[PDB]
Amino acid sequence: ASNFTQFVLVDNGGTGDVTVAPSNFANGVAEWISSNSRSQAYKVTCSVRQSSAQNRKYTIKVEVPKVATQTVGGVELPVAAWRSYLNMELTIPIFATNSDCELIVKAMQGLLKDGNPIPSAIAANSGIY
Amino acid sequence: SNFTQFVLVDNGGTGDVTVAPSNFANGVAEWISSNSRSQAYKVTCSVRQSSAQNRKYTIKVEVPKVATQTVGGVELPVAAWRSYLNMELTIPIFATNSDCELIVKAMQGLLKDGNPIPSAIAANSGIY
Amino acid sequence: SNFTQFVLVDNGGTGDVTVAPSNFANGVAEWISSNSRSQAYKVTCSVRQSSAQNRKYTIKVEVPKVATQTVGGVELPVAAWRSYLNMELTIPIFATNSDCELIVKAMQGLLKDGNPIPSAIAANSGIY
Amino acid sequence: ASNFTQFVLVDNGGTGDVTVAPSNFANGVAEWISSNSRSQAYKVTCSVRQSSAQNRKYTIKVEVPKVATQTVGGVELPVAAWRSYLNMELTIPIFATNSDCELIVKAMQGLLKDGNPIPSAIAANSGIY
Amino acid sequence: SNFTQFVLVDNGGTGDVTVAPSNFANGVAEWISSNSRSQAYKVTCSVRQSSAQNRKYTIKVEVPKVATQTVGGVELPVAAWRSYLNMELTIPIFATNSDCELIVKAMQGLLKDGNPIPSAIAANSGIY
Amino acid sequence: SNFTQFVLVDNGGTGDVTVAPSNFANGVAEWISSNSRSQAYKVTCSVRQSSAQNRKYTIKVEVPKVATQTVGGVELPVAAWRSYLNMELTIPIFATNSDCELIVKAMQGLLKDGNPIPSAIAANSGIY
Repeated sequence: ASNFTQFVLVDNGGTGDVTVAPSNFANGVAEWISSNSRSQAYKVTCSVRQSSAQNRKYTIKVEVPKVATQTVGGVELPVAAWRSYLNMELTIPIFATNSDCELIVKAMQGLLKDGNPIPSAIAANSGIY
Repeated sequence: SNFTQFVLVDNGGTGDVTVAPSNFANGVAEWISSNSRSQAYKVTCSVRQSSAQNRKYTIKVEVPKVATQTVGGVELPVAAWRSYLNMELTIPIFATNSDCELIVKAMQGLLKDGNPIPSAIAANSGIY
Repeated sequence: SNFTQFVLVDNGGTGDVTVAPSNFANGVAEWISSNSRSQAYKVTCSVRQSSAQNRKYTIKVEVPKVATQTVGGVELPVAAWRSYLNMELTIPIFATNSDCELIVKAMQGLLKDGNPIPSAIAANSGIY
Repeated sequence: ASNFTQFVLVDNGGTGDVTVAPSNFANGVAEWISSNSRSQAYKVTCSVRQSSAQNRKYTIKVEVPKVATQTVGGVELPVAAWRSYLNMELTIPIFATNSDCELIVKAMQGLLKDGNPIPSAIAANSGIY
Repeated sequence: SNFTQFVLVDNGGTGDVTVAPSNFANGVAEWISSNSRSQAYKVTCSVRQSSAQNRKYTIKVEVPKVATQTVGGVELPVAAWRSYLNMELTIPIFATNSDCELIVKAMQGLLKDGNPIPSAIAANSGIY
Repeated sequence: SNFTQFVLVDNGGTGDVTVAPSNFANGVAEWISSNSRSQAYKVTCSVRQSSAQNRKYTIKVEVPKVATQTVGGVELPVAAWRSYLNMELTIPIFATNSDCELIVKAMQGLLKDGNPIPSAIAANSGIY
């Protein structure tokens, strides 16, 4: 019943889906990577800690690479042209029940739902106006 | 124009939480729900050129604690009743529109129901 | 594999308290119940080689105060609502499996119903 | 109606049971020992004190010896090859009623019940995974 | 999850040596066989980013010689001696899954029965 | 004689990588695959008396990535990068042939298909 399982990070409709699988749990940080070389792989990391006496903090990081082939010293190597970084920090009081956490999760899901302002602004290289 | 209201929490039509625009000072968009500022859902979004090669999106979400809450009452301490989400998205300036759509899809798939991270968050648990 | 859920408090089938796995960071197993983290039963267990000749088990149990409690509410101060058990078991490296079973039986018989220590704890009393 | 009585520490099913009996109450520490020499005897100690203004702390210690015969200077002596130590510290708020203490006791009993993860891990010289 | 129990020495069903996870402190996974710790097989594995382009694996295995020590009439389960294996594998970050599979295949074929190195080790001899 | 040709990478008849003896200078045996030396697999083995009671084996394997370099219009067969394996096995002089066979069996079972370490190496990942 472990939750350290693989999941589809980018859903392209069956074909072309990006899937990340568990790869590391050292130092209390769970890590997911895609089935590529580590210089061209998507990376997802999650960790939870007791920040204050009455607060718990989640730290989630996502790395989205742009794959490319670079010629270094006459030899072609698989590299990433650039990487997009997502940094998420969620602080939840210790008094929050399971229903409150479900509310937080639903709010996070609805924040980035297709058609909403913020995802549309991100996908259009524009701000909110 | 995209500064409109949207359903932040979807409950199947009944009980939906809708956040409407409430502030645009300094170019930062803000959405709040029909509640007091101590018990409301707040979403803020802004984008800026962080470095010479990167653009950074700053998204902040505030979620109230609903269980055993008093609507319109004074609930103290504040830190014991509010959940804070601070999301930062760094995109290099070379990314096209399709790359941004791919990043958006990755973010959506990260928090899709049934995936490890949302299940861990929703169960007051970590990764095991 | 032994990282599974188990009945922490047995009430004869009805009202049983079950703790399920919730964290495995740094190799430390953690169990919590279906409650908020301020009102839940928490069990953590870890084993390490403390010295050159001994292995040490560290077991920590947290029990909430149930009498006159508000389910899902903010109860302060924290120290007035939680009971903390910190158990440390030191086993020399020369102990076989049978020796470990004997130690487990000794620990079980120490807290068996009717024995002095559990009766003293359950009656808010000492040894008289 | 005193609770300073003897009890079976290790229940081997009638035959071979290890029984500890009261032996000392000096300096506020109740002590149980088995009917052996003090170099080969099981020892159980319990004490309660008012740690803070609103907290009470129980201190329970159990010693499990491994009996052996050692030849020192040509003479055989009853000693213990090694000793296993259990240290328990239980902090209970002063606002906890008898029902809350019964809940704590039941949780402690169910933590070490046969078949549960922690006792199985201890009895198998392994951790939790 | 790969932090599970596995057979270290395969003796054909009966007499197999099995190691179970025991500790994951400081990012170093550890496997220990059952029974007395003094006469137990130990396997440790850890992976780190050595350089900007390389990832290094560190694997250690200890094989004990089971014996009984008698000093002054006291019998203790100990190990007469231990054999220590230290493996260090460096893999560049440009290696794909196929490259890692090929490296694993090479490592397996290095110690396959009938090959020079395992035959030399099993015969208490070198290369001749 | 064990200083013979053997298959390093078994690809099922076709595509097998074979290494042949090339040098035995200073007590270090060396195996090199055919064709260009720049894109050749290298295996070296040497055994020495490290201490008064221990014998140490030193085994090194290099796996190249075959590539073609073009500088100024001149094409040369080179290796884009190489993976280096360093193994050091210490065996006490008290070990018999059975003990050495058991050590070899342990080494083979460490890298057997399906086991944690080879699966991690072949998947470009660590222990999770």
